[PDB]
Amino acid sequence: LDFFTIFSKGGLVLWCFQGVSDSCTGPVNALIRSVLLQERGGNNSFTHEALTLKYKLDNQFELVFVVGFQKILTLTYVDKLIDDVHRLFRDKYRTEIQQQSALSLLNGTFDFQNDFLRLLREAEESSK
Amino acid sequence: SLSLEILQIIKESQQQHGLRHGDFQRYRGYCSRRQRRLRKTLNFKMGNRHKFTGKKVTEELLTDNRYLLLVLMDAERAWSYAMQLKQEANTEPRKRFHLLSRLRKAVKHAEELERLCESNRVDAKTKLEAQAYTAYLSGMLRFEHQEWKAAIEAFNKCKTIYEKLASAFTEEQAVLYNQRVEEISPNIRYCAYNIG
RNA sequence: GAUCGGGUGUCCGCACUAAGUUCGGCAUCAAUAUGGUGACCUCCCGGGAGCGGGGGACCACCAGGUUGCCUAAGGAGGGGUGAACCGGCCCAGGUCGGAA
Repeated sequence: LDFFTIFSKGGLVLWCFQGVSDSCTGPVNALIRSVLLQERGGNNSFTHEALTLKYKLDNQFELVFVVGFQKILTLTYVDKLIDDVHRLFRDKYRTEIQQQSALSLLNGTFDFQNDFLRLLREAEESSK
Repeated sequence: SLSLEILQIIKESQQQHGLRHGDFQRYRGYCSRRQRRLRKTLNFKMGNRHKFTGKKVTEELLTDNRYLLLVLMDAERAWSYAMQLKQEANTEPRKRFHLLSRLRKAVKHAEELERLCESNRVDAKTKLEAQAYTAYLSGMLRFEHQEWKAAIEAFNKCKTIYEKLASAFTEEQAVLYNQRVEEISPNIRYCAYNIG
């Protein structure tokens, strides 16, 4: 994985680890435009200009998970990783997301970096 | 004393003949039609009726500065067919062997044209371009064949040639070469990452 | 703005090139692992015949996993005829072995 973001429907980014590898200038804005206007529904289609992007929706808590890999071919473990990380988020951070008000979301801090890195290590070990 | 800009020609052709949106079948058809027209106009029929005799363009024949386009179009057709098979094979695993067969042959035409470029009749600008094109095709073939050691070296050689040419030429003229090297940079990074 | 400069298509039984329409002809590869079908050859065990069981050498073909010192290319694409009796299958009647 080279890019991954978890932001809410309100336009606020909760957690990311893009680093120096990628800069989130406008990689997700085009995806947002496609979802709102085009209504893609093409099973994680619409690579924007240089790297493939895939998304997953969560209507229960109004959340979206975005994962971006290079245009080179990648294995199918990405969808499994997305499902696993979404289920872990729903299991652990349920207290903040269940609340409708965004004040609790603003106050809360999520230290998901280590768990996501462990999940990425497991996925890479399975890929190898 | 004849010069050729293979990269400019292919960049102009791809963005105009269906590869702007990424449709390789139309591009392969256009390459076939253009080769047919080129051979018909230049009177280079390989075989007559009820007979076929494959003939290679020699050093004397390239005085028209157009027979190189025949080899370039053959390489483009092979590469486009391989690229289309790459996207098609996600459903049929059998197509990988056909893709490999086409890729192992495109490099043959690339190496043949780079050897034809050795003559003194052509300028020194097309020789480096042909070398870079051959290195690019070989690196892509070896990256598809899961060979990283040769692919990384081929990519580095191609990038060195392109960066030298871009530095030699002006900023406006070098935007095409900068885009070309930035397109292959992720492939270089992935080739270096695959070893771990 | 008076003369005045002339530079470029409507006209061509004209020539070339770039991009496309339409109609014909030719040809459309092979090795390797596994299983199967059909001919031919060869070892056996049992039986008064029809015969039953097992093991091999070689050729042709299909499904299909990894492939190439393969060509201008050679898909694991689909259909039909399958002929006179010469691809075999299930085989009516009839025919031969056997009391069955």
